[PDB]
Amino acid sequence: KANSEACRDGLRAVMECRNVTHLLQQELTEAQKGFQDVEAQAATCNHTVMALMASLDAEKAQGQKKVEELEGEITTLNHKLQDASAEVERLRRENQVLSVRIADK
Amino acid sequence: ANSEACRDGLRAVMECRNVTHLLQQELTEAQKGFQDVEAQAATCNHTVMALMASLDAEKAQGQKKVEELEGEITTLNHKLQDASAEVERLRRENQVLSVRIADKK
Amino acid sequence: ANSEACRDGLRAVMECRNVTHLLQQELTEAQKGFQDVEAQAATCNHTVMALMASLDAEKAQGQKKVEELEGEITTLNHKLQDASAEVERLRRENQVLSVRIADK
Amino acid sequence: SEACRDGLRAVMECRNVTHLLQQELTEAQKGFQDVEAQAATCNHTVMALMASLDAEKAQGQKKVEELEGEITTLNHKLQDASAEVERLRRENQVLSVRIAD
Repeated sequence: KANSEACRDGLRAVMECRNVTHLLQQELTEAQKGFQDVEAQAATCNHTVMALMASLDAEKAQGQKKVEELEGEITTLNHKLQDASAEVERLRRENQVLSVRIADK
Repeated sequence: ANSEACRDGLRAVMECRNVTHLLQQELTEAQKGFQDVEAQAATCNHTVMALMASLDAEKAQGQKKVEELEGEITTLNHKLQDASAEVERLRRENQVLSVRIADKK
Repeated sequence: ANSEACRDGLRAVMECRNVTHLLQQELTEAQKGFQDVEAQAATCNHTVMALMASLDAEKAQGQKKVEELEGEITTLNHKLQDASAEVERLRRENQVLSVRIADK
Repeated sequence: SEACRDGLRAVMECRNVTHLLQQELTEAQKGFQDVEAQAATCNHTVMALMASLDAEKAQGQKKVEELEGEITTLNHKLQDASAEVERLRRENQVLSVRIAD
C-alpha cells in the first residue's frame, strides 16, 4: 500500500541522481575545453618567446653595425677638419711672408 | 614540466569521466533494485491474501463438518433411545407371558 | 585570456564538486528508500509466518475435533446394533412363548 | 527481500564512487591552479623582454642621434674652415702675382 510509495520516492532520488550526472558529464567537457585552450595558449607563448629573444638580438646587431659605421664617420671628419685647419695655418703664415716681402721691395 | 600540469589536469578530467560512467552503472542497478522490490511486494501481498482466504475456508469447512456430525450423533441417540425403550417393552411383555404360563397349571 | 581559460575551467570543476554534494544527498534519500522497504518486508514476513501457524493450528483442531465425534459416532453405531440385537432376542422369545399360550 | 539488499548494495557503491569523483575533481582543481601559476611565470617573462627591447630602442635612437648631431656639427666646421682655405688660396695667388709684377 505505502510500499509503492516508498519505492516511488526511492526511484525519484535515483532519477535526480541520473539527471545530475548529466550536468556533471557536460561540465567535465568544459573543464576539458579549459585545459585544451590553456595548452593552445602556452604553445603560442612558446612561439612568442623564442621569437622575442631573436627579435631583440636582431635589433641589437643592427644598431651595432649601424654605430661603428657612424663613429668611423666621426673620426674621418675630425681628420679632414684637423687638415683643413692645417691648410688654414699654412696659408696664414705663408701669406704674411709674401706681404712682408712686398713692403721690402 | 612544461605541459605536465596541463596533462595531469587532463587525466584527472578523464578519470572523472570514467568514474561517472561507473556511477551511471551503479544507479541503473539501484533502479533495478526498486523495480524488483515492487515485484516482490506484489507477490507477498498475494501470499498474505491467499493465506487468509485459505484460513477462512478452513474455519467454514471445519465448522460445517462439526455440525453435520453433531447432527448425526443426535439422530443416533434418538434411535438408541427407541431401541432401548423397545427392549424394556419386550422384557416386561415377556415376563407377563411367562407368568400366564406358570399360573396356567 | 590566460586567466580566462583557468577562470572558466576552474568554475566548471567547482560546479561539478557542487553537483556531487547534491548526488550524495540524494543517494542518502535512496538509502532511506530501501531501509523503509526493508522494514515493511520484515513486517510482511512476520505477518506471513503467523498465518502459516494459525492455518496449521486450525488444521490441528479441525483434524482432532472431527476425529473425536467420528469416534462418538462409531460407538453409538455399535451400541445401536447391540440394542437392535437384544430386541431380536426378545421378539424371538415373545413369539415362541405367545404360541405356547395359543396352544394351551 | 533480495532486492533491498542488492539495491542497498548499489546505493553504497554510488557513494563510494562519488567520493572517488570528489578526489579526482580536487586533483583537477589542482591542475588549474598549477597552470595559472605558470601562465604567470610565463606572461611575466614575455613582458620583461618587450620591456627590455623597448628600452634598447631608447638607448639606440638616443645614442644614434646624439652622434649624428655630432656628425653635422663637425660638418659645418669642415665646410667653414675649408671656405677659409679657398679664401686664403685665392688671396695667396693675388699676393704672389703682386710679387712677380
